[PDB]
Amino acid sequence: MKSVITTVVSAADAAGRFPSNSDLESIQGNIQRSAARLEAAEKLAGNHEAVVKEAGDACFAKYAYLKNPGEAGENQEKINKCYRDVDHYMRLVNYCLVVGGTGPLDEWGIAGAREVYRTLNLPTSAYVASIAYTRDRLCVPRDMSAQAGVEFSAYLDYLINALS
Amino acid sequence: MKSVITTVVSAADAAGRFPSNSDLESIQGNIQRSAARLEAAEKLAGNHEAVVKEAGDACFAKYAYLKNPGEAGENQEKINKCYRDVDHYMRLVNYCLVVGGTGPLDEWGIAGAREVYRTLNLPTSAYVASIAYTRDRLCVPRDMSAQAGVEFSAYLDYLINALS
Amino acid sequence: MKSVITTVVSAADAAGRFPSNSDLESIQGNIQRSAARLEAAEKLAGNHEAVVKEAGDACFAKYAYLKNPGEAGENQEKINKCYRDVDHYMRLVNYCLVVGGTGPLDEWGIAGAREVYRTLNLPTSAYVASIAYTRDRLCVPRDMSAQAGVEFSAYLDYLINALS
Amino acid sequence: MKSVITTVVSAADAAGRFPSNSDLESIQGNIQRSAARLEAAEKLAGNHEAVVKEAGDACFAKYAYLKNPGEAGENQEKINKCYRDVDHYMRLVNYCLVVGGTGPLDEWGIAGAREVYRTLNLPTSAYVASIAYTRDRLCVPRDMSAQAGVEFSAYLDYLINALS
Amino acid sequence: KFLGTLKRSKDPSGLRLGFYGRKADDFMARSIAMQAKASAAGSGVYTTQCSEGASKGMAENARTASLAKQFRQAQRSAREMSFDYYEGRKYAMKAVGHICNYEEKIFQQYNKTAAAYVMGKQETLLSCDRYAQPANKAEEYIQKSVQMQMKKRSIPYGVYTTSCADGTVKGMAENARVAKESANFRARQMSAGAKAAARFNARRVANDWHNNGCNYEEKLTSRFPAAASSVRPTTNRY
Amino acid sequence: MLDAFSRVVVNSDAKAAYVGGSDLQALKSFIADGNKRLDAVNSIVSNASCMVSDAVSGMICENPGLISPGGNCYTNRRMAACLRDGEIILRYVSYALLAGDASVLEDRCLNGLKETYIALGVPTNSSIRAVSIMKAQAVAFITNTATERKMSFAAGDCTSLASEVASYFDRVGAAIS
Amino acid sequence: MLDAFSRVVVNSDAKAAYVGGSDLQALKSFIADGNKRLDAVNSIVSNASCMVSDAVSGMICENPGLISPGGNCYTNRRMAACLRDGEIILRYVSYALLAGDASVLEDRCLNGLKETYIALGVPTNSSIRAVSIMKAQAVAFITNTATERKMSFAAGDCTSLASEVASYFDRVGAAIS
Ligand SMILES: C=CC1=C(C)[C@@H](Cc2[nH]c(/C=C3N=C(/C=C4\NC(=O)[C@H](C)[C@H]4CC)C(C)=C\3CCC(=O)O)c(CCC(=O)O)c2C)NC1=O
Ligand SMILES: C=CC1=C(C)[C@@H](Cc2[nH]c(/C=C3N=C(/C=C4\NC(=O)[C@H](C)[C@H]4CC)C(C)=C\3CCC(=O)O)c(CCC(=O)O)c2C)NC1=O
Ligand SMILES: C=CC1=C(C)[C@@H](Cc2[nH]c(/C=C3N=C(/C=C4\NC(=O)[C@H](C)[C@H]4CC)C(C)=C\3CCC(=O)O)c(CCC(=O)O)c2C)NC1=O
Ligand SMILES: C=CC1=C(C)[C@@H](Cc2[nH]c(/C=C3N=C(/C=C4\NC(=O)[C@H](C)[C@H]4CC)C(C)=C\3CCC(=O)O)c(CCC(=O)O)c2C)NC1=O
Ligand SMILES: C=CC1=C(C)[C@@H](Cc2[nH]c(/C=C3N=C(/C=C4\NC(=O)[C@H](C)[C@H]4CC)C(C)=C\3CCC(=O)O)c(CCC(=O)O)c2C)NC1=O
Ligand SMILES: C=CC1=C(C)[C@@H](Cc2[nH]c(/C=C3N=C(/C=C4\NC(=O)[C@H](C)[C@H]4CC)C(C)=C\3CCC(=O)O)c(CCC(=O)O)c2C)NC1=O
Ligand SMILES: C=CC1=C(C)[C@@H](Cc2[nH]c(/C=C3N=C(/C=C4\NC(=O)[C@H](C)[C@H]4CC)C(C)=C\3CCC(=O)O)c(CCC(=O)O)c2C)NC1=O
Ligand SMILES: C=CC1=C(C)[C@@H](Cc2[nH]c(/C=C3N=C(/C=C4\NC(=O)[C@H](C)[C@H]4CC)C(C)=C\3CCC(=O)O)c(CCC(=O)O)c2C)NC1=O
Ligand SMILES: C=CC1=C(C)[C@@H](Cc2[nH]c(/C=C3N=C(/C=C4\NC(=O)[C@H](C)[C@H]4CC)C(C)=C\3CCC(=O)O)c(CCC(=O)O)c2C)NC1=O
Ligand SMILES: C=CC1=C(C)[C@@H](Cc2[nH]c(/C=C3N=C(/C=C4\NC(=O)[C@H](C)[C@H]4CC)C(C)=C\3CCC(=O)O)c(CCC(=O)O)c2C)NC1=O
Ligand SMILES: C=CC1=C(C)[C@@H](Cc2[nH]c(/C=C3N=C(/C=C4\NC(=O)[C@H](C)[C@H]4CC)C(C)=C\3CCC(=O)O)c(CCC(=O)O)c2C)NC1=O
Ligand SMILES: C=CC1=C(C)[C@@H](Cc2[nH]c(/C=C3N=C(/C=C4\NC(=O)[C@H](C)[C@H]4CC)C(C)=C\3CCC(=O)O)c(CCC(=O)O)c2C)NC1=O
Ligand SMILES: C=CC1=C(C)[C@@H](Cc2[nH]c(/C=C3N=C(/C=C4\NC(=O)[C@H](C)[C@H]4CC)C(C)=C\3CCC(=O)O)c(CCC(=O)O)c2C)NC1=O
Ligand SMILES: CCC1=C(C)[C@@H](CC2=N/C(=C\c3[nH]c(C[C@@H]4NC(=O)C(C)=C4CC)c(C)c3CCC(=O)O)C(CCC(=O)O)=C2C)NC1=O
Repeated sequence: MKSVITTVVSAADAAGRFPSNSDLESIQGNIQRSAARLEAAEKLAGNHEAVVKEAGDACFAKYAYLKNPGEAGENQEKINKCYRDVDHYMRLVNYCLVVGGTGPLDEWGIAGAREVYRTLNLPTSAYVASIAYTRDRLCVPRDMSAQAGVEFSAYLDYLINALS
Repeated sequence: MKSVITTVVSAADAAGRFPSNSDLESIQGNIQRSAARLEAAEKLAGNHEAVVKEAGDACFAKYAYLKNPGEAGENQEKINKCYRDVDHYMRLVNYCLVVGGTGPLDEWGIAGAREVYRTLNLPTSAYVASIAYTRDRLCVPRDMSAQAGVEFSAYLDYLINALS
Repeated sequence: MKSVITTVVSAADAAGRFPSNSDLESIQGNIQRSAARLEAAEKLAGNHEAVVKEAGDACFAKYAYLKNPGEAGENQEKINKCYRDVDHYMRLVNYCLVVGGTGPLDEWGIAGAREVYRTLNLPTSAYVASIAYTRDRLCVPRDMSAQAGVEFSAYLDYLINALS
Repeated sequence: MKSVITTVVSAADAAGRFPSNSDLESIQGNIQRSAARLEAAEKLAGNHEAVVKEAGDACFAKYAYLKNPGEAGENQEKINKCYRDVDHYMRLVNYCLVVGGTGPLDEWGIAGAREVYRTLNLPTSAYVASIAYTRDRLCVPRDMSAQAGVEFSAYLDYLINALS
Repeated sequence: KFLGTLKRSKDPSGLRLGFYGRKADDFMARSIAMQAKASAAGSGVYTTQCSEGASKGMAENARTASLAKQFRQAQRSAREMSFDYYEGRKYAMKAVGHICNYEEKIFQQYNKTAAAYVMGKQETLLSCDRYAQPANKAEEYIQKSVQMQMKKRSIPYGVYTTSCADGTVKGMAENARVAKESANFRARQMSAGAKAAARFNARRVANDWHNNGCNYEEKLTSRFPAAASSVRPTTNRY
Repeated sequence: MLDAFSRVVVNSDAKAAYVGGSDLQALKSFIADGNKRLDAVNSIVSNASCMVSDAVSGMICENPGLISPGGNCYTNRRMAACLRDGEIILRYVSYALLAGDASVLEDRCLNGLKETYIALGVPTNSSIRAVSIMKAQAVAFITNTATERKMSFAAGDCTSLASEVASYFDRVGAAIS
Repeated sequence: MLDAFSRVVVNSDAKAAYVGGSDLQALKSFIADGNKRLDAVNSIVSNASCMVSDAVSGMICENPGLISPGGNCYTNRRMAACLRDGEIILRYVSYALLAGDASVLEDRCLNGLKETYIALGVPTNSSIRAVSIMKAQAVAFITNTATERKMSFAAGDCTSLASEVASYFDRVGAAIS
């Protein structure tokens, strides 16, 4: 769990020091952020399913070979398991979008990405090509402005960064 | 050095993680406190010497025994060494008052306070009684308001906290 | 516990060696000092209370500021707590005076002298000025001679040494 | 090097403590044993060679098989190397006899006794049977009394103890 | 050869290999240590694993005590210095188990890289004495026996040798004691996730590094892993 | 870890009162025979190697059930382990002897020990047999009451010194039980 | 780590010959003033806190260039570090004093030390100034030749004892140089 407070009070913890005016100033940036960094949660609280179904077939468009035999996404039930897999991804992006860190990602999104796509033959290239196609859908029209829309990008991008 | 950035980028350092949207929100609180937390520097940039000379003789008033033989502040040159010693203290308070931490205190003010008053027989009680008398001189009249005057208190008080 | 035997048998212990004619010669010096080093116990087994009440007001004489407000020894009950505090000190001196070490001091007198006078604002200068005034009361008249009177000094002095 | 001072000042060293009245009493027993514990040096400063040549042939008497082929002490040059080997032994006994320890033994006599008689096939039984025959030659007639003669025994005996 | 530049008596340490390689070695050892410190804090938190201090003094006194211990490594005899280089090669090859033909020829060209690697690997693989938690009363006893056995390296024949000098003021003596059981309490403090894996980490470390055989005594290690964790048989002279 | 001088001083902290001039006279009775104790414990380290060599040979001769397979001293490594477990008793009781005080036992060896011996399946009766050998080794060695060992000391009493060491192996046989 | 008794015994191993009855008479001359040495070194630990308090105050008063920024004792942590680097000298030379033998210096402190001081940029002249303070502190303290400190001992000579300690700080000023 990777919030700013999880950093700074564990810093004074492993210091053993007093919680002095070292750690106090850390929270108010996240507090000031509460006007910006968590306002990108409601835009996909309106679009839960309506972004992963248009990203996943785009991934299947650039990777049409997935539906062959000898692949992962061969038939439609593996297509549903694709459509929930990316759902879990930007789900956790919307999770870390309200914490002050990537704690839900760093415990549940990208930690342990080593063999789950290696042994199961899932292309992490296909995952990042699906979720990077979600990234250019950020614009000041029909979202809120770049005061708040950019933290979505700032949280999906680390998912790219440790997936790819 | 104990600024909020020294916490959060060393957090991602000892993480080894990417500088994701965990550490980004930390700075803007210090940035918004550039309207408040460092505006208490100019009030003793007007009163450099004019507060320690009225605090130190107040310490000598509540502790008149200091000027005896067999003490520390016996004669006037030890009184000058008193008047520079507290000068160093609220000097470092005005230092940490512009950093986002108590880094100058935690390296230079209160770290290593163990034997410098133990072997040299200096009463740390007299030090905190001198500098607590500086604390009630904060008021919205003739300072700026408690948006900015309180961070002075918030930085001298940790000096009390590790001195006493 | 810091007797000579606590040194030498723990030496052969952490050696794992046999208790050879290394450790044998250690005890007989303490045995010969049973004629000298513990004969300074009865002189304050006659003067239990009769030395701390004349040392403590002498400390209050050189430090008359103690009875002010804002101090430790403000009123008479803190004066009684002073008079038992130094009682504990030369009590433990008379304790280590019969052990062959400063074991009662090194566990109970001066170990942990770090914050008990720092946070409680007690001047350790006042403690050593009280107990050094007890030191020049050693003389061959009305004590026994310097065969035995000097071990009192040799045990209060380490109390000075780690208190001051 | 295993003197009493090598114990007690290294004790305060690995303590990091002050050289207090813990370590002071250690030396005066060795100082009082300068009347006793090193007076057994001159009795074989008169008998250097005159004890090892009568111990070694006694070892050869109880072990006459040594002079056979297939042994260590087969011919006379190995007999000379026997006669210097035990010379080194009670030489080092006379060395540790003046130090306050078995430092010359514990570095040079019995430390490293593991393979020097194992690989070289030397019977350590024959060594201790040679040097135990030197032990009953201690008597108050024609030595000094058991105030001083016993420390010889007290230093050859540890040579038995780690050789055998 | 009168008045030759070379001197018969002085003090080489061995391993010198030129001046420029000394700035190389400590820096390789530094980033190996950073790689080790990126594991137990290795997600973003600073766990009670590292635990620099406990109070006012216990922060900055653990500084100068560690700097003291680093100095005590510097002022050793050429005998033990050479011996430390010699054991460091043979132990650093017993680190990953594989003869990595590049990363073996690092650690036999280099030693404080090797020493730092062995230490930092023993810290993330929590197989250490300061992470042991013996539940059995039989386990604490044998843990004690191994601890007593270790002193035989420090104390060869009866004297303490400045290898457990542990801080050199009146105060520096007492602070090491409280800093001991501050961390020794934190051995039973962290989580059920960790410190159940320590019992398996000493099962990864002591069974194969130091004791290749002794199956009747290797079954003691698999019986009592807390005693097998506190065996500490790398010769740090401590 | 603690000695006979400070044995009374933890009791004197237990009252929080001053030590007398009378309570430390027991230290004088302890203190006159100090040179007796040093005439004794050198004989405790006289033939301590022969003492333990005597001990496990004299323990194994009435019970060679340990030399049976599965018996605890069949294997020579188990035999040397038995020697190692035995020699520290000769260490620890004489640390207490020169202490005049039984403090080195309970903090260095006694705790967690019979728990290991039942964890290792060590027969405790063999160990109490070996330590009871030692209890009569020691009182014979402090006197000249040995068969060939004549450690001639300054003449007189060591029954105070014999009762001291006899007050030490009892706790050894107790704590391993 | 090594003492005055065994100082001659490494030399006696250096010949591989027996110690005499004559060569150990220097130990008797060392040994008669042993109680003198203990009447001395208690005064070395008499006001050792005041000694070092005197030492760095009396070193900083002729050279307050260390109180300048960048000067080695400007920072109070550097000042306490100076106290720490100073107090171990008072430890180590008196370890050698009670040794009667300069062995604790070269194995515990002297080696690798000026290399650290030039590695840390420590001014060596300030340290030789502080240790030369100590060399005259010690001979004043073993006598009653102090201003207010009257450590009255059994009367007579300690110039043997003064030449002993004066034969100790010289190696301290030498090895840090
Ligand atoms: C909490 C967070 C969380 C996640 C991040 C995901 C991660 C995840 N994905 C799968 C499992 C899967 N994930 C996919 C998805 C895909 N395969 C591909 O080749 C494409 C790249 C992509 C579709 C576009 C598929 C097809 C499976 C089933 C294949 C398999 O694992 O056997 C499984 C195991 C379940 C199973 O085997 O079916 C898990 C844990 N699930 C979670 O619960
Ligand atoms: C960078 C930060 C910084 C500080 C915090 C101070 C801390 C500090 N104070 C003193 C030194 C001193 N400080 C005092 C002050 C006092 N003594 C008392 O008993 C009263 C409580 C108080 C006066 C009211 C005195 C009298 C001395 C000189 C006494 C001495 O240290 O010998 C010294 C050593 C210099 C000297 O010995 O003179 C240092 C480093 N100085 C610094 O450079
Ligand atoms: C076993 C050993 C042992 C000791 C060494 C002492 C140490 C000691 N002193 C005090 C406590 C005290 N000690 C003093 C004494 C003095 N204060 C001063 O400023 C003067 C220097 C001096 C009188 C001359 C006073 C006034 C208190 C009470 C103040 C306080 O601690 O709140 C306390 C806590 C009890 C309390 O808070 O009242 C303890 C443990 N007591 C012991 O049991
Ligand atoms: C500084 C301390 C010191 C010592 C303790 C001795 C120890 C010692 N002994 C021998 C060497 C020897 N020591 C002996 C002696 C004996 N062999 C026996 O079987 C009998 C028990 C005994 C004669 C009674 C013999 C015969 C050799 C030569 C055999 C050999 O080592 O090859 C050697 C090697 C030299 C050589 O090989 O010749 C050394 C170091 N020497 C020392 O310098
Ligand atoms: C500058 C060079 C240099 C190094 C690489 C490292 C050494 C090193 N290797 C690994 C990590 C590893 N090290 C190996 C070892 C090897 N891999 C093989 O296939 C070879 C057979 C063998 C020698 C290269 C393996 C297989 C891993 C991954 C699994 C593991 O963590 O052990 C780790 C843990 C960090 C990680 O998991 O990546 C470290 C510190 N130190 C250094 O100073
Ligand atoms: C994530 C990586 C990581 C580490 C490896 C440790 C490294 C480490 N160890 C210690 C401090 C210590 N570390 C050890 C551990 C050992 N000493 C040895 O000789 C063995 C090799 C080893 C285990 C038996 C011990 C015994 C101490 C205390 C004394 C000392 O410093 O040596 C300290 C000082 C702070 C403290 O722990 O109290 C640090 C940072 N910390 C970390 O965060
Ligand atoms: C570290 C300090 C220390 C002790 C407190 C004692 C206690 C003790 N004994 C053993 C372990 C043992 N101790 C014995 C000894 C005996 N079993 C018997 O039945 C006889 C009564 C007796 C011999 C006369 C045996 C046989 C083992 C097990 C060795 C084995 O079976 O391989 C161990 C495990 C490893 C070790 O030897 O250290 C310990 C801690 N021994 C020690 O070394
Ligand atoms: C609590 C866990 C625990 C262990 C697993 C063992 C492991 C062990 N045994 C020995 C002790 C020994 N170790 C060996 C080595 C071996 N003996 C053999 O039968 C094999 C050939 C090889 C197996 C590794 C030998 C021969 C000794 C006895 C001599 C010696 O001390 O080196 C040592 C060196 C310290 C010592 O005991 O002196 C260690 C660490 N001991 C323990 O206390
Ligand atoms: C069951 C098989 C069995 C044995 C192996 C022997 C061993 C043995 N010896 C003694 C008895 C003793 N053992 C010693 C010890 C020694 N005596 C010496 O002459 C040496 C210096 C030293 C090592 C041998 C002493 C001094 C006594 C008492 C009197 C005596 O016999 O000397 C005892 C009784 C314990 C006691 O009284 O102290 C036993 C069991 N006897 C047996 O019944
Ligand atoms: C550090 C080394 C060291 C020693 C080796 C001894 C040496 C020694 N032993 C005794 C003296 C003695 N030792 C004994 C002991 C015994 N007598 C016997 O007949 C039994 C064999 C044995 C029982 C254990 C007795 C009885 C005395 C005489 C003391 C007395 O009778 O009061 C004395 C006389 C001083 C005195 O006791 O007051 C001395 C110097 N002392 C030491 O300081
Ligand atoms: C530059 C500023 C300056 C000072 C701060 C004082 C400090 C001071 N005192 C002494 C000189 C001394 N200082 C001591 C030390 C002490 N004497 C005592 O009575 C106490 C027990 C103990 C702590 C104060 C002793 C014993 C002497 C020599 C004789 C004496 O004056 O007592 C010296 C000379 C060094 C020496 O001779 O040893 C100096 C510089 N003098 C100065 O010129
Ligand atoms: C471990 C045993 C030990 C030593 C052998 C000495 C030597 C020594 N000095 C320093 C380190 C130092 N020593 C000094 C002391 C001085 N510099 C000066 O210019 C003056 C001459 C003198 C004070 C009077 C200073 C100022 C530092 C560096 C501290 C710093 O700058 O932060 C260090 C590094 C860390 C440490 O303090 O341990 C060591 C090992 N000090 C020790 O603690
Ligand atoms: C373990 C604790 C312990 C002590 C504290 C001393 C206590 C002590 N000091 C001296 C005795 C003495 N001490 C001194 C020393 C001095 N005299 C002076 O006038 C100077 C002030 C000072 C110089 C340093 C002298 C000169 C003697 C007399 C010895 C003689 O003259 O031969 C004696 C007499 C015995 C003797 O010296 O032979 C004793 C018991 N001894 C100890 O065993
Ligand atoms: C070389 C002898 C030596 C040390 C070691 C350190 C020890 C140390 N760390 C500290 C304090 C501290 N501790 C941590 C966390 C800590 N840092 C990490 O890299 C990891 C993995 C950690 C878990 C324990 C941080 C981030 C700081 C503040 C910055 C720092 O001082 O390192 C503090 C002082 C308290 C403070 O700074 O406020 C000290 C003394 N200092 C020394 O002089």
